[PDB]
Amino acid sequence: MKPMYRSRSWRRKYVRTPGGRVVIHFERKKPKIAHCAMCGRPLNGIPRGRPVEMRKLPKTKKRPERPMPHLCPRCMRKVMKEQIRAQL
Amino acid sequence: GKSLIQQRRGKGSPTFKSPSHRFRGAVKYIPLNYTQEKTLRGVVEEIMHDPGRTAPVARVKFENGIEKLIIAPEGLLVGQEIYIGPDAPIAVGNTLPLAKIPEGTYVYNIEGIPGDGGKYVRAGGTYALVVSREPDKVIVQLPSGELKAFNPMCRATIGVVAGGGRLEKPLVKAGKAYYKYKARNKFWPTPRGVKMNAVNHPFGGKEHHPGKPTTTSRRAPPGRKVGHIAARRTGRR
Amino acid sequence: ARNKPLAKKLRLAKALKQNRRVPVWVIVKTNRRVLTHPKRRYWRRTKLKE
Amino acid sequence: SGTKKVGSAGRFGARYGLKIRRRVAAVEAKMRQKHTCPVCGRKAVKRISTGIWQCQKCGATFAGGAYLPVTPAGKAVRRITE
Amino acid sequence: GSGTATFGKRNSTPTHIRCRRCGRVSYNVKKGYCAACGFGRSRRLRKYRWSKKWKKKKNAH
Amino acid sequence: KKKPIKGQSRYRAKIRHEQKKKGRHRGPGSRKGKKTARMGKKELWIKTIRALRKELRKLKAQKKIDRKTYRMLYIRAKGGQFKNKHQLYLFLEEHGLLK
RNA sequence: GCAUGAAUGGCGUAACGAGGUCCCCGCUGUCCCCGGCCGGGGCCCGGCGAAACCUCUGCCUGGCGCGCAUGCCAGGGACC
RNA sequence: GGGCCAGGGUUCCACGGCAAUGGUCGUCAGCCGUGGGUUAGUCGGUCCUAACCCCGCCCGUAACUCGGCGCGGGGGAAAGGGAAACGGGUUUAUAUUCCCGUACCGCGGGGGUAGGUGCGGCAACGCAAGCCCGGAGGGUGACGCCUCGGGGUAGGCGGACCGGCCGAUGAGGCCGGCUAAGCGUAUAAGCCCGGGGAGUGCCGUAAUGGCGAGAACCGGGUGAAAGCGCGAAUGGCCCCCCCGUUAGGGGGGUUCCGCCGAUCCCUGGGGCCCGUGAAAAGCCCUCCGGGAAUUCCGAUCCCCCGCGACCGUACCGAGAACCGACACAGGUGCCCCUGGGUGAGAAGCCUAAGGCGUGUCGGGGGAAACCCGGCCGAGGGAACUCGGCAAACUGGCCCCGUAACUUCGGGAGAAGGGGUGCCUGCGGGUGCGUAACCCGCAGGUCGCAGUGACUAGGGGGGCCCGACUGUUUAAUAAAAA
RNA sequence: ACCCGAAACCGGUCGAUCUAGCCCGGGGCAGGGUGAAGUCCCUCAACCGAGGGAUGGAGGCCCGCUAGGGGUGCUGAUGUG
Ligand SMILES: [Zn+2]
Ligand SMILES: [Zn+2]
Ligand SMILES: [Zn+2]
Repeated sequence: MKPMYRSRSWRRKYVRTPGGRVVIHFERKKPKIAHCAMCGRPLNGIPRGRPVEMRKLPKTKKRPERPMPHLCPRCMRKVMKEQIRAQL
Repeated sequence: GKSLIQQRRGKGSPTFKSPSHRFRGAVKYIPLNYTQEKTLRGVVEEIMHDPGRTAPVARVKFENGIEKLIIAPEGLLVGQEIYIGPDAPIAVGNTLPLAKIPEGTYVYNIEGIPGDGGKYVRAGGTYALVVSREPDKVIVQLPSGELKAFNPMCRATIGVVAGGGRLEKPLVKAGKAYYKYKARNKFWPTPRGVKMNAVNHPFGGKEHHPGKPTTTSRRAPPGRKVGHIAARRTGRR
Repeated sequence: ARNKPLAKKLRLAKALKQNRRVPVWVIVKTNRRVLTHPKRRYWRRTKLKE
Repeated sequence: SGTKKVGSAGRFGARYGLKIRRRVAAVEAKMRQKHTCPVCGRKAVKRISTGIWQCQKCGATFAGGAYLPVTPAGKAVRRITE
Repeated sequence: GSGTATFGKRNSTPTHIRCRRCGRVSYNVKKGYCAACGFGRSRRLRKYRWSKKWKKKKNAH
Repeated sequence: KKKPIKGQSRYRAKIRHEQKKKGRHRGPGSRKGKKTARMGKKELWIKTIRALRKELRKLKAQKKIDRKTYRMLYIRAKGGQFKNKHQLYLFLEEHGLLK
């Protein structure tokens, strides 16, 4: 294989073609799941994908429909409560 | 003759240069104009391990929006609030001018002159003791045991540097020493002048003994100051 | 070798075009005086300057 | 877990000397215990890095000594400052 | 070692390549200057009176 | 023409496999690797403990044992008292914990 | 103690070593004492086809001699 | 053997040839002559930044093409980050580039629609969920070493069935029985969200473990590699028939079950650091201000249309295409990949595929002596020699057994002893299994020899030195240095 | 200064594709053994305790013609290779 494909950042898969040939398919690894900005636990409603896969989706299919989608529900509720109590 | 390791170090070659790109950054105080006459409150975001510091570092975000790196004192807690200024309370992790620090207190990261950013008591596990306070100077006992006078406006942090007791455990392995010294690019392993050649060291020779007394004068030229330099005495007392 | 810059490729092209024998009509015109030129090359023995 | 003397230093076999092995075993035995959390008061504190400790229950992260969460100097300064 | 087996490791990047100014294959590619005419290190040509190559170029020696 | 491939036959291998299944070609003089190499340790323990846990859960579901007995047998199985569920059932029969 | 000796360290030391050294069981062609067999060269035939080196030459005994001579003296022997 | 860097630069292909080259010959060739051959929006450069480098100002120098801190600018990876294509076919030589089929990405335009002005869930969340300019925040890009569980796929094995070959038109063996991107589709672990309210404690893992700071237990949300459907049987593969003077034309099938299973992918635990294992471009989301919009504005949603620049692309990739003066037993590159049996094994041996007979001078021969490499040797067993140099003994696995000393970890596989094949039949572990792997028992029997080839330690006791692993005189010293 | 020959000295430049050191970014090491910390279980007794059985995978650990790296002895072949 090429030296560029000898790197382990590529995923190698052996695939049999309909014509009976054996070929190697190379793919790039997916990014890891998003994490909360305050506690670091995994988030929900945000699909994992490379930039092309992310741009293949509409806006509402990438983040949950609730305030502060960058925080997990516990942190979001906590921040809302602190803001409300600070206002009074 | 040939050069010594100390002579070759002064030329700044990559064999002797510090790898100051894998470190977290310099640890200096915020500029003195913010601290003078005003007290700033910050929150500790994270505590990390600086590759070469011998002490953990911490990130502090201040209310004015400035993010800074500080030397974490022992017992510093993530998410806690700290204060810097003349009106700061006397607690671990708070920075105050030396005039407002009561006698008998443990301090670290003391500015040599007001506003330099901190120069003294920065290694892990070290602290200094405030001895006396005067309108013109403040006396502190340093880790080396010397009593030093500082300007009353010099800033210091209350507490003890985290990471003490590091020398309690032996290094055991040459591999452990290799990793420890490679982390900061210190010359390791080290050779011996007696086993060097005569062309290389003042002590070099076929017989592995120093041909002259090992106490060298303070007035010796470069390339000669080896062994015990300007030693007041030698041996075990 | 697989990846080549254009300028180096053009220089190699010039060398390849240079490497050829003297025309028979040139030999006839010169009356067996001009038989060869100093730019003849064998790819495995005499190497290029670049 | 069944060794008379070597303890944690049993991985070294018959190397590095009696004094070094004893010191390593003692330091590691004292370090790898569970320590009381300054926040939640429960024995769930483990060393994350050199001088950094974290509680496994409430997640509190703090800075301490190289091999112990609290050193004598830290205890003295905490007592002085109250 | 140090001989025939050593000479087999000459398959890396060449030290010198062609120079755009003087036309000779003397351009230090890694450092970025010409060892013959000084291109990339000086605006003026690299001429030394102990050297006879520039005179040889025009048969002036 | 394209000549057909002369494949390698496995008739003798199949015959030997059948004999080994019956019990032949298995003596101490036919072994080259260590006993643990032939039947490793962590995998054997995993198989045994998973079988024991599955059997205990099956018994609890069928209600042949109570919750306290299930807990005690779970602790014993983790401790390694039983080398197989035959020994587990022997223990149950001996102590009369099965209803 | 010609002329050891305490961090140019003294003594001891488990484990370790292609380090030097002595002994024991076992083993053997190391040896007594060498003999068979195999493959490749060597050898012959058909081809390609050099180099190191070369004052000219080229037999001995006893001698003279710059003191150990193919070449000189007296003898001996010798077909190519 | 297959693929492909650096380096080489036409050595690649066809035709026509043997004056020279090729360790011999040659009708052959990496040789000579004559004609050809490298086709990209998707592959790589081009973009980002790392170590680092350069230019301008400034300072020093008699001075500079010389030395230098700080400010401003730029560069810097063909194996780091990084938009988008995969089958079949075609040529003597190119193909992810040409032709056919089916797609994707970026920019711009046209027609609709969602939204501007909309809903379902207690919630986690499900949703097409307004346009343009500027800014901020979060996430991703973005990372070490050791180790284990779970899911999956290549590949392999056994059986049934349909064609073909071999075999005796017996038994049996062998061959073919294939499925790309793209599009649609969802669960596992992990993490959450409602209900619930425990301890003379319950729950769970391979293991560590979790619980009033909220456990068992009942529901749900989000979330990978894969599988499945279209693509796709008009394609590829195998077989059969008619025409066969050249040239061609048609007919059949391409289906299931079970087991093993990766060093190839996905996903979670745990452990270690006096060692902490990159940055930026880019992309997604949210939030702030500002602007246009009502017989109007307008998409991240659907349909259609147009455009997409420059350079590399042949070939070897090495016991003849690179470096070493060579068709050099070296080095670069073994840099990436591996069917069946025996076997712990990527060991040795045999063998399938693929390749080769070019690690290129041939012929003769009891055709010797002698040399190099190998096998055997009666009786003795180191008497050889500076010295057991060399050679020889032992050898795998199972079960008994194991000393002085000791830093209590070791020494240790100490030492030493017994067994090992084949056949017949039972028992056990995990398992739904009479699938697969592994562990025992009884009996019969053959040889000089049963780890029968291959693979495969000889051992013990004193003394000196250095604690150990490690390093060294590349090319006479590997050591106590 | 009849002609040739030195080891050496001095100036300015050229080299880290060999090799030495260090920095940034990457690729690799079949199979087997031993069994440290840690986490435990069971039995008999109970004033002491004694015995047995697991799990766990650490090591500049061990065997190893895996790959790769090194170069002890034969002072072996070769030594106009
Ligand atoms: Zn959160
Ligand atoms: Zn806590
Ligand atoms: Zn130039």
